[PDB]
Amino acid sequence: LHRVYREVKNRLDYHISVQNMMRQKEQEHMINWVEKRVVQSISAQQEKETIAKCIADLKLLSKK
Amino acid sequence: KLALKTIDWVAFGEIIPRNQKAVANSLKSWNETLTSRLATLPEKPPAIDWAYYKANVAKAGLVDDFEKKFNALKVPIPEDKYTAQVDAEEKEDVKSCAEFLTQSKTRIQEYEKELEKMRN
Repeated sequence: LHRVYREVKNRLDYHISVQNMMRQKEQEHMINWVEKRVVQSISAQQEKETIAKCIADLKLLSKK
Repeated sequence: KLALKTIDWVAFGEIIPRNQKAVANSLKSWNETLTSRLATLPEKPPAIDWAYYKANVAKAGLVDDFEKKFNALKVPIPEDKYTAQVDAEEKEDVKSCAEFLTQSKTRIQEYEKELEKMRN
């Protein structure tokens, strides 16, 4: 009896563990994909060098 | 629920020839082992939260397929092909029982007859 249980449940849990692994992976490449599209946003877009001097000069100020 | 012929152990100690104490020992421990075992091994296993799995799946009626298949799958109970003891018992009654008891009685008789005389 215990063996039947363990084995079935084991087959079931496999699907979850798998499903879980897929999600994780994908959402790795997904949030990581963010990186390479934002390193493309600043390196490119010369209009993302203006939004540079911007937010940053708002540093000196506040602190003081 | 099991039947289990009750057993007083000090008697069991007192019926084994020495050249057989080995056996008897192992027989005792197995019993104890076995007993401990059943104290911990539950009748049936935990159920299986089928709803939950059904709730987190991906292949369609796998769970339905399984819950069905699980239930109304009847696990075989092991054949008791092992009670040759009944036999080895009945044998040692040919032996111990009748033969000894018959001679012991006859000896007790003569002893008694021998006390008879001596009363006169």
